[PDB]
Amino acid sequence: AKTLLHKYSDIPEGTECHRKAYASTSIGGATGLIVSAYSIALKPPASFLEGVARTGRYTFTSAAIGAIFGLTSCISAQVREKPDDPLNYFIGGCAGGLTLGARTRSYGIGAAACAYMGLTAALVKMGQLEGWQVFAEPKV
Amino acid sequence: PGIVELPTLEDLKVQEVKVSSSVLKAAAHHYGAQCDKPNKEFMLCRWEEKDPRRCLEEGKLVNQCALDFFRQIKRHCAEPFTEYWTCIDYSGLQLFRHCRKQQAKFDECVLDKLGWVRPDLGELSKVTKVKTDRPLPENPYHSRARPEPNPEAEGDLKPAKHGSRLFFWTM
Amino acid sequence: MTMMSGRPGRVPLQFLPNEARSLPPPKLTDPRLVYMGFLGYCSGLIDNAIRRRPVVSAGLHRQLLYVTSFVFFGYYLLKRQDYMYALRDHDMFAYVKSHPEDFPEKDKKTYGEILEEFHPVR
Amino acid sequence: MPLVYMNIIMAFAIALAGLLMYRSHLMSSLLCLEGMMLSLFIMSTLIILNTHFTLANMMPIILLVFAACEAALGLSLLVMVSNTYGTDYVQNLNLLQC
Amino acid sequence: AGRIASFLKNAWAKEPVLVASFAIGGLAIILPSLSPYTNYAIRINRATPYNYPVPLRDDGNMPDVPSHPQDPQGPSLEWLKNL
Amino acid sequence: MNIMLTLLTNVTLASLLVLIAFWLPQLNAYSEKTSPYECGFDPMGSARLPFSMKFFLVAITFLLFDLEIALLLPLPWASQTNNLKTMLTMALFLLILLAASLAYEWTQKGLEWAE
Amino acid sequence: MTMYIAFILSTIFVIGFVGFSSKPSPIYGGLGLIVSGGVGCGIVLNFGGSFLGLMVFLIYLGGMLVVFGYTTAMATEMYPEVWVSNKTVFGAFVSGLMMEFCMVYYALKEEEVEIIFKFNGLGDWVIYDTGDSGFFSEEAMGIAALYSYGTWLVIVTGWSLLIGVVVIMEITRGN
Amino acid sequence: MNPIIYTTLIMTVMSGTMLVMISSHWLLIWIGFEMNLLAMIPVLMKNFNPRATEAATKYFLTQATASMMLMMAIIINLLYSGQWTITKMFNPVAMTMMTMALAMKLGLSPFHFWVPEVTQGISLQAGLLLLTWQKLAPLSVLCQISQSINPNLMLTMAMLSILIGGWGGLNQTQLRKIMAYSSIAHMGWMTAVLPYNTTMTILNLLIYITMTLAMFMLLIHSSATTTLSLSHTWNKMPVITSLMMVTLLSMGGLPPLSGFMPKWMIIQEMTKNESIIMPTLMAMTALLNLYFYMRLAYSSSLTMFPSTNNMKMKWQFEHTKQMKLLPTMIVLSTLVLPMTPALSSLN
Amino acid sequence: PFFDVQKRLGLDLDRWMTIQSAEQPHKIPGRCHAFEKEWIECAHGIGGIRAEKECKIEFDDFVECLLRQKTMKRLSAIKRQRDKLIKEGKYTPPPHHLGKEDPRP
Ligand SMILES: CCCCCCCCCCCCCCCCCC(=O)OC[C@H](COP(=O)([O-])OCC(O)COP(=O)([O-])OC[C@@H](COC(=O)CCCCCCCCCCCCCCCCC)OC(=O)CCCCCCCCCCCCCCCCC)OC(=O)CCCCCCCCCCCCCCCCC
Ligand SMILES: CCCCCCCCCCCCCCCCCC(=O)OC[C@H](COP(=O)([O-])OCC(O)COP(=O)([O-])OC[C@@H](COC(=O)CCCCCCCCCCCCCCCCC)OC(=O)CCCCCCCCCCCCCCCCC)OC(=O)CCCCCCCCCCCCCCCCC
Ligand SMILES: CCCCCCCCCCCCCCCCC[C@@H](O)O[C@H](CO[C@H](O)CCCCCCCCCCCCCCC)COP(=O)(O)OCC[N+](C)(C)C
Ligand SMILES: CCCCCCCC/C=C\CCCCCCCC(=O)O[C@H](COC(=O)CCCCCCC/C=C/CCCCCCCC)COP(=O)(O)OCCN
Repeated sequence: AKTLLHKYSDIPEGTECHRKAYASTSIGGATGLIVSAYSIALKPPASFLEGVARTGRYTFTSAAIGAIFGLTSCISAQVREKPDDPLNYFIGGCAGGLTLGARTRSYGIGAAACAYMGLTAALVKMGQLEGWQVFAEPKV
Repeated sequence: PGIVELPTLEDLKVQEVKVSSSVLKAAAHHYGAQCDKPNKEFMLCRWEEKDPRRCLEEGKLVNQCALDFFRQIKRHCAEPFTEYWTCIDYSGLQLFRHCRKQQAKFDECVLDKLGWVRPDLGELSKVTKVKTDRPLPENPYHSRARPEPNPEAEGDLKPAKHGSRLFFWTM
Repeated sequence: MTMMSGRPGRVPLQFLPNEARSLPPPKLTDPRLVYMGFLGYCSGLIDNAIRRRPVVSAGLHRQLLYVTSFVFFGYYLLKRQDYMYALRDHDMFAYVKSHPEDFPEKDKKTYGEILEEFHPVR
Repeated sequence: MPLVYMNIIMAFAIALAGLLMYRSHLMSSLLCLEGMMLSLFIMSTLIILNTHFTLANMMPIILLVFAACEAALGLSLLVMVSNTYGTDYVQNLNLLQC
Repeated sequence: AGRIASFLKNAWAKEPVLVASFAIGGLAIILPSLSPYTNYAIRINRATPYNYPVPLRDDGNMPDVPSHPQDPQGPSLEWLKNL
Repeated sequence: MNIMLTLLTNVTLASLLVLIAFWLPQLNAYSEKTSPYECGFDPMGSARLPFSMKFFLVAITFLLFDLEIALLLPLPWASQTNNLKTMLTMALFLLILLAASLAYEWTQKGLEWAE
Repeated sequence: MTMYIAFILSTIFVIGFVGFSSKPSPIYGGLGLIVSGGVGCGIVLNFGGSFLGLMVFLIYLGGMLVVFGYTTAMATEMYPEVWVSNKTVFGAFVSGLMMEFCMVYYALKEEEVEIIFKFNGLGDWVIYDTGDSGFFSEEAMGIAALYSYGTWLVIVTGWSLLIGVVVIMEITRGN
Repeated sequence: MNPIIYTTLIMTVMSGTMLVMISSHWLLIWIGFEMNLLAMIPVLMKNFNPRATEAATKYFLTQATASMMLMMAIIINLLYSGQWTITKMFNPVAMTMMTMALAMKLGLSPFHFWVPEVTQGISLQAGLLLLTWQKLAPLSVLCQISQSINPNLMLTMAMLSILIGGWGGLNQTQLRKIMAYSSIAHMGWMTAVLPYNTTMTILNLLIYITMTLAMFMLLIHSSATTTLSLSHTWNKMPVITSLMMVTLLSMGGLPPLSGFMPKWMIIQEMTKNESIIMPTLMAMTALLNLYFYMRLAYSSSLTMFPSTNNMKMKWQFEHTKQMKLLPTMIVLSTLVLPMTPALSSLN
Repeated sequence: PFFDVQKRLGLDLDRWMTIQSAEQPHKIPGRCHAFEKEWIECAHGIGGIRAEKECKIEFDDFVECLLRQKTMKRLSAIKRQRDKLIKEGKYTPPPHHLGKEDPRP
């Protein structure tokens, strides 16, 4: 639910890094579970235990990405004494991309995910700061 | 949201009509002929007020009129009436048709002792008029005030200033 | 999401209310009408080209009917469009007039008293 | 709400789930579609009777009419599939992909 | 005239069931519109008092509404007894 | 509540008859005795093989004509309405399209069984 | 409260739905759907819907007879499956059963919003109306109104039935 | 199929759609959908073969599921308000169910799987019908209940539709599947602007229907359903391939062509409601549709593929049947951008 | 999208069946006829946006008549308190609530 997004965002930025890491890990795990559900539905895994293994793989990768991201971003914000700064989210996203690359064991995936995830996270931080709306309400 | 007001159990007391449905059905036609006035007053009250709490006195007059009617019947011929309603009561549908001799005797009895004429087919179902002193209720639905409408369209229609004004179009 | 569908006193399927007749009709040389006629002419030419007939010469009655149909429909299209824009402006002005506390007239300053920020280019 | 309403909505959800998760036979899925209609009939009838909307007593009959048309339509298609493959299995209809 | 004659002849000889069915269906369709009693049926249905006849508040301006059932005003069912 | 007691009584009586039939007599069941009956001999195939239905089209049509009955059963009550001309027109209209759908399938050889 | 008859009937309804949704052999699926149709007839009868209950029962009996014929014609297998002859069918059946059990428990011992809204129970009798009038059945009146009020509905349904006959003839033609 | 029967079935499809469009009662709208589906199943199987049978079977299953869900939403709405009028849904759960049912009827992602398969399985005439006329009813229903709908679910499905249309279209060589993925992306565009301005939805639908009719009629005229079969049309009918080239660029949304108008109008309306981000994604993603349109135009009109010897015999024969509205459709598909302010007549 | 052919021609194809307060056979009323009549008359002609705020009282009463959620809550509260006070013996139920009333016609 977006109650998970609120349990992530109700914690201040450079505070309680363990709690924020836990919240981001929960978000990542939910994402990985949904991904593995659709993957199992559209491409059957030929046996029950291979489906369980694919689920565990996807979910663990996603939760690890979330954990590394939340941990790195919260810690960087509190060390730099710089909340309200997209550089912390960039650092966290690039660390999460490196995590994904080490997981798939691919240097290209690692670098590409570092870059794109970091830029996306920095953009999300800028949108939180400026009030950008993804699903805008019908104002007029 | 407010307390519901209810009559006390004292104001709900009345001399009941404690005869069964066969007796009522055997008497129904003459009873509708004789006690028409208070019954119609009560039904008009009931359907204009839409509140049972506002028509208790009319209901008590209904009870007393029924009791007077049945007292007259008891005083002038209980035996033909008893014959008639026993015949009616035997039937599981309480059909008027299987008891025409008893009904004829009861009808002659009331016509000669009291001058009661049985209403003809189609008369008790007429919509009739009632004269009453009860003032016509003003807001029986207890409605709130209606919200005000939107103002209205008014004026002459002039062409839109500078046309459509879509990005670069001049018309 | 549906701004003008619910407007009061609107007939379901008119395409041209009677109030629209208080508006000036589009001139017959309206450039939008000329463009509609040009669309009809292009339809006639493509018609000739698809059926492997001479493109500019083959059916002159047919091309005339193409042009005439496009111009005829475009006239009424333009009438309805101009009428709808007139409705929009009418409603907007009436609403601004009836809600003055939402569209206030504040005193405007000359540039001599507004302090603007200067940014040197160097 | 009442316990009875909850049970009927549960029946609809179960039949919908049954329709969604296919096994081998097509006829079983057709049955699930019928089950959904049956639960819709019961639910609408309970709501209509409870609120005493008198004129709405005819809409469950219309519902049944259309349900019959859908059922007939489903059986025709099954006849043609079986004539093609000698079996009403879902797996056989994999000729067209995305 | 003579085409349809031999046609109905062949139909009565080969499919009397369909002949009788179309005759009965056509009669059922057309005869109700020529009957003087269809209106009697409508009136009989209208004279059946399913619900209570709610009385009207007398305002002194109702010359044609009865004030008692046995008063002469209002509808009459005399036509029904003799029917 | 009386109909529930009636149904319970009837089902109970039938079940008790089955119980008696199975527990009173002597039982001597062996494989030859319990084998499938096919007039002296062993069946060639299974009785669960597909059994072709040659009236498959009349069976689908029965589904649509059976719902015509649900639309015609309220007719005794519909006759009590005041606008009898609309009721009669509508009732007649419904049976006419039922006769036309029968005439359509009949003339298109839809009532003949598959060969 | 009182005898909770309709609660038992609706639970048996859900059980028959789990029976045929588990997707076993069609012979047993149609049996489950017949049981559901009968108990739904009973449910509706307990609320004053005699005609509608009896009608849905009749219609579904006819439909399931056609479906039995079609099952023997095209749905047969050497060993038709029952609810206990397969891990997949048995698992779906058990999961549906105890899912209904969990819903019913969580709903009747405390008051939870499952998906739409909440409920405490009390038995269905509380929401009745205590209305006292009439020489008729209001259900029968509303259904008879189809021929005087519902002209448009009669038109569209009759057209759809005729078109349905034409359509099945078109689909089953072959060539 | 007898011609009279085919006419009766087309008229029943259209009358079911019109019933959906003129009704005020939810039951009559449901009946319109039922009648439309009933008459539509035979039109898919008009030319009988196993692929047409499979396509009609997948179509029936999808649409009947959607129908059951739609009815359930109507009944829940009635339960929480004794209302049958189609205005604004009273219950949020009923609205979610209704939105998903109409998305399944339209083929929006993630319910998009059926559209390419059914379109590939049927003829070009049935594909034309399926991809043009079968959209009117659910879109009209969605336009009526637009205020009630939740923006987050609608916009999610719309963005998914655009993305999945582009990605799926990139992989196709069959023309019917290309048209189907194109349709999915276009539906995404139509539904993205729905919670803001239903007039933009109507305008997008009209322009999409015009371009799709033009494309399908051009594909029928040059009786091709694969890329390589369409690569021959230059050696028999060059005008047809040139017109198809220009129609393809209009579909891509490139200015000054008509196809660009709906995209332009939708982006502008969204920016008014303070929604810069969704539109930037939508346009950058429609670039994919433009790519595979350009690939088809490369193979069909801008270069010349090798041909066969038997084409010489076809050189000697004119087309037996001519489409009356094809010329008008091409002109409206390409040259209508200068008439954009005429959209005010749509509201 | 919605072409109002009924309103243009004055036909009444399906409007007779849209609401519960509209001309039932034999004048049989809906269970919530007055509440719906009130909510409809309160919100008529003011548009959808104003009607949801300015007629919320009538609609809340209408929904209470429809589903009776508050009534069941109040009854449950009363019966729980009765059960609790009876278990301890503090409260004794009256005879006319145990089956020994003097019934009246
Ligand atoms: C009002 C609207 C509401 C509507 C919805 C309401 C629904 C309520 C009704 C439900 C009651 C039951 C009714 C009966 C349904 C009929 C079932 C049926 O016919 O099955 C046919 C179907 C096929 O029949 P078949 O062809 O004869 O059998 C061939 C073999 O099955 C397969 O042959 P094979 O061995 O060669 O294939 C390998 C094997 C391989 O199977 C697998 O790979 C599955 C193994 C994955 C294990 C999951 C990991 C465990 C941990 C996850 C827990 C999450 C929280 C953990 C948090 C962090 C952990 C620290 O099978 C498969 O590949 C097939 C995939 C089937 C998987 C189950 C489908 C569910 C969606 C897919 C998700 C996959 C899991 C991802 C995780 C998602 C979240 C849990 O049978 C099955 O596939 C499974 C048996 C069915 C029994 C269970 C079904 C109940 C689930 C229904 C929905 C659940 C509730 C939804 C939401 C609830 C909230 C309100
Ligand atoms: C517009 C005008 C022009 C602009 C456009 C042109 C320029 C743009 C693009 C040009 C090239 C940039 C692309 C980046 C490289 C992509 C890697 C790749 O393709 O992987 C696929 C490719 C496929 O491999 P595979 O199939 O998976 O496995 C087989 C391998 O080949 C088998 O590999 P292996 O077993 O032989 O060994 C692999 C292993 C070990 O590799 C080796 O065996 C040899 C050691 C190589 C590492 C070199 C470290 C020592 C020298 C570094 C000096 C300090 C850096 C510069 C600072 C200067 C200070 C004033 O690699 C590692 O694990 C490295 C560990 C970490 C070291 C590198 C990461 C640090 C990032 C730098 C941060 C700088 C921040 C800004 C500083 C601010 C001041 C300006 O992987 C590789 O083979 C490449 C491995 C080496 C990659 C690291 C070198 C990157 C150099 C800096 C990149 C950062 C620039 C981008 C900035 C944006 C960041 C947000
Ligand atoms: C690619 C260009 C698109 C082409 C579109 C097809 C054009 C040919 C169609 C034939 C024209 C006749 C249609 C209308 C004739 C009379 C019917 C009239 O009464 O309809 C009215 C409505 O009028 C029509 O809607 C106007 C149709 C005009 C369409 C053309 C505008 C195209 C936009 C810009 C492109 C320029 C096109 C150039 C023309 C060839 C009813 O109003 P109303 O019932 O209350 O609204 C219903 C919808 N609501 C309620 C949801 C609002
Ligand atoms: C306006 C009245 C409408 C309402 C009444 C009808 C309601 C129900 C009756 C109609 C049911 C549908 C009838 C379907 C007709 C099928 C025709 C057909 O093809 O059958 C012919 C048989 O019938 C024919 O011959 C074809 C039509 C011939 C005429 C049939 C009757 C037409 C009307 C006759 C009476 C006209 C009106 C009555 C006047 C009575 C005289 C005063 C072939 O027989 P087979 O079964 O195929 O034989 C197989 C073995 N060889």
